[PDB]
Amino acid sequence: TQERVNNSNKKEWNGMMGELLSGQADMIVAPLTINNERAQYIEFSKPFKYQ
Amino acid sequence: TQERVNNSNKKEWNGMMGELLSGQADMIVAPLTINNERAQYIEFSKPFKYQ
Amino acid sequence: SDKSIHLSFLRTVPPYSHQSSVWFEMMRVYSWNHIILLVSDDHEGRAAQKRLETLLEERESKAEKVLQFDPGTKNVTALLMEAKELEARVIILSASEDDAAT
Amino acid sequence: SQKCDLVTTGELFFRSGFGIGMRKDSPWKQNVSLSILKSHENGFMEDLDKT
Amino acid sequence: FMVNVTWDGKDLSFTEEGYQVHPRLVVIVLNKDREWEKVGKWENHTLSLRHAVWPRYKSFSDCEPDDNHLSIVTLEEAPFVIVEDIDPLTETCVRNTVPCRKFVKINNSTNEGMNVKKCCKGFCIDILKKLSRTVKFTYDLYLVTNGKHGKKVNNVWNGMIGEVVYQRAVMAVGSLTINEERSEVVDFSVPFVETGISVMVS
Amino acid sequence: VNNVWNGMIGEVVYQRAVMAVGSLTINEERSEVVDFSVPFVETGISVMVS
Amino acid sequence: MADKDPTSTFFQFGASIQQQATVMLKIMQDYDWHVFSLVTTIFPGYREFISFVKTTVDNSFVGWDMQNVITLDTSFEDAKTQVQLKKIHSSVILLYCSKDEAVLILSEARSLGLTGYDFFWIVPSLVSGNTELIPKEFPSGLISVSYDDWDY
Amino acid sequence: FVKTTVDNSFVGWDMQNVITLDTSFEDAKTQVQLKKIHSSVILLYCSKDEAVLILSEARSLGLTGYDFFWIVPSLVSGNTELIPKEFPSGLISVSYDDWDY
Amino acid sequence: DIYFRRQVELSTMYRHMEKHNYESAAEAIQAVRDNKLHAFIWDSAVLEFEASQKCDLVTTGELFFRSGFGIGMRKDSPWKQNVSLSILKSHENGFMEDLDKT
Repeated sequence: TQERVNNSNKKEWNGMMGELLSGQADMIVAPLTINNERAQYIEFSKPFKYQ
Repeated sequence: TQERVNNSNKKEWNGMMGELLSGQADMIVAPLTINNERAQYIEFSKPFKYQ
Repeated sequence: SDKSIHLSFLRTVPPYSHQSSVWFEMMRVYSWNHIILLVSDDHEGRAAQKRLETLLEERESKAEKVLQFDPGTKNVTALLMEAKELEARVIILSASEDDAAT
Repeated sequence: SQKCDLVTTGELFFRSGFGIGMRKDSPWKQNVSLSILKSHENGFMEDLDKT
Repeated sequence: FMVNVTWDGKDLSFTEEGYQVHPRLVVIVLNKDREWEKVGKWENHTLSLRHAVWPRYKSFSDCEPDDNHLSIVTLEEAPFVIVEDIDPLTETCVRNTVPCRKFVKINNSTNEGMNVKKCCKGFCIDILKKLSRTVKFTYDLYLVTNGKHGKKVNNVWNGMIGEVVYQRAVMAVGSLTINEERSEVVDFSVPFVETGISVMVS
Repeated sequence: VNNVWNGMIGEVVYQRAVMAVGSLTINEERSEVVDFSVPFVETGISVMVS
Repeated sequence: MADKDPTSTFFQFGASIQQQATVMLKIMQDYDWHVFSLVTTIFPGYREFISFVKTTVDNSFVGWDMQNVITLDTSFEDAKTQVQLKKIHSSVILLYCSKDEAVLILSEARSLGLTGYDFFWIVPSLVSGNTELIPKEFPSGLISVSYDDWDY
Repeated sequence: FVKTTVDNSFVGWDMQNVITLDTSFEDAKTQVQLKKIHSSVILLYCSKDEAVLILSEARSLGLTGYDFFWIVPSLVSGNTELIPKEFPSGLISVSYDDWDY
Repeated sequence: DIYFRRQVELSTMYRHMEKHNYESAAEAIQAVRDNKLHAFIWDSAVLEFEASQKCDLVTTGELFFRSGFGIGMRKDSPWKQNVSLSILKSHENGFMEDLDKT
């Protein structure tokens, strides 16, 4: 999720998404969900489930 | 309830509202539920019933 | 080139922003859309990188990676090792003299 | 209420009371509204409703 | 030796370029006599203005008269208009509440207090917002602390209505109720909520 | 039919009309020929016997 | 000045083009104006202003609705400037010019009718002269963060 | 006639500012009057030379483009063989039938 | 939390959940079955499977914010088109339903 960096004023991607926005990245597969903020930076695929 | 004249695109009234507006009557004391199309040009009063 | 600090100037020689523009033009029709570049940390390198980046936006693309090294340095092995693990063999090194030799 | 063979089921919508209508320029407007409000407050209307 | 230098209490230091870390910026406006005023002062990290609300300056010597901005009076009561406290973090008024301001009074001879900002939401506020969108007029909503809905005492109206009586507020949205004596002084609009005098017993 | 489309898909692929709003179902051949966007209504194949 | 030789010890007491931006942002936030626009001419330093305003408005959560970031740069009377200026419909306008261009733009806007009782230009420092050469075009009620000369 | 026949219509028109360039293009009131036209349909009515002058002035004010539909009466589009340069390509002007009949 | 902050009307009812959220997915479930919490909002699949398996709790309510899952990518990688086509083919082939069955 988006969050403000401690002892600062900027914001960065924490959690599992931060790894995707870093060297590890590649082909993250997990019970992810589609949202506007998530789709703004990275791009998803066709859904493989509905919930 | 207002309507259009025969084959002419010019609105005109009828019934009680038409009789009052066409300089025939002077007061319309009767059940005359307040609306918006009516109140455009007839000065209503404070209601004496609530239905 | 900045009119703010040199409000009285003119010349008949292209700057190295034109060099970056020609880089883009020559790369454009060659099927080499994996551009990465090396920039010296000074005013010239910043201007070259900005010009290349603003020219690349006219194609809805982006640079694969961007790297910088201290001007007049002597140990650049780490930076080069950081540039190896990628799939872009199109290096656009734009250093200055002795830095280029190193 | 009188011929209780039918029923009055369902809720009520488009709440708007009745009123006494007259032309836009008439010297009876404010006085008529004041009289209606005064009667409504002092309870003459409730007697009519009961009767 | 100049990046982290402090002297004589008023700490001032430089960083990287010639940007003084703590500047002394001020704000100026064009007065009606064509001179620069001295509103606000960016001292340390807060703007610290001097005008609570914008004084609505006149554009030119041949501009149209101001006939849209107006003052609206309401008080807090019921689930019609409720006043909350300003959020400490993100010092703005949430998302949907309008910025109403109330006159705050302390106690004793020190009761003279500034116009604190305590913005409010409710049911009548929704109608006010819809009316503002439809008729296209901007307001200066402000709460009232002088009394109650209104009672003619000593041949002078006090509370809400009195304001509208004495040309101090062109509108009195809120939880008023129509009456006979009340309607003689001011002119009401068509009712939008039915009411009366009911009785409740536990 | 005969390597030529017709209908909603036919107009879009022949540079005759941008967008194909309506009741169009994402499939395999269609996505190979004409690219879609994010789905907004869930649907599939369902039998109906009462 | 913006850039300096890396062998110098010359320092000033003014304020950079980045600090005035946050000053006007605070001014806009305090009075609850929010929606605004960013008409700017072409002048050395405009791209930095636009980028800084974009970054500041992005990395914050107050609900600023910035739209119609105009960059009028071709003449001041032809069709392009007219239509682009007409596109504006906000209640706060934040411009960035250099005196003469600013007075020309303000005159054009008044002729179009954008300087009534419900508009507040917030042009920064650059268009403030020496605070003693006011042209007969600046509308009364024009915010411009500047330096202090009365204070001390 | 336009004002009277627009008040009796059920289609809900959107009557907007009406202008009257009384001056002979003095460039003081005509320009400011013409500048504030935010609509998309204009129902100009003038003489042929005055129409040419007005359209020439309007072309330089960014008021005629891909979506700006002018409508003109018959007395402007007169002899249909002396079309000047200033007339935009595409403008509806009802006239009389001199081709057939 | 993104959904709740997006909806301002829900943001009014956000504080109670804001100051009482947990830090995992199964610990809050253990607390719920330990008679410490009685509420939950998660993905449909996880809660439904948990209710079906643990024959102690049930899911009551109507599905809302019906947003499907999806495999992730970065920026614009060459793998996107082929992966999406393969996922669609698996959906139309009956493979996904069979895998969900097992």
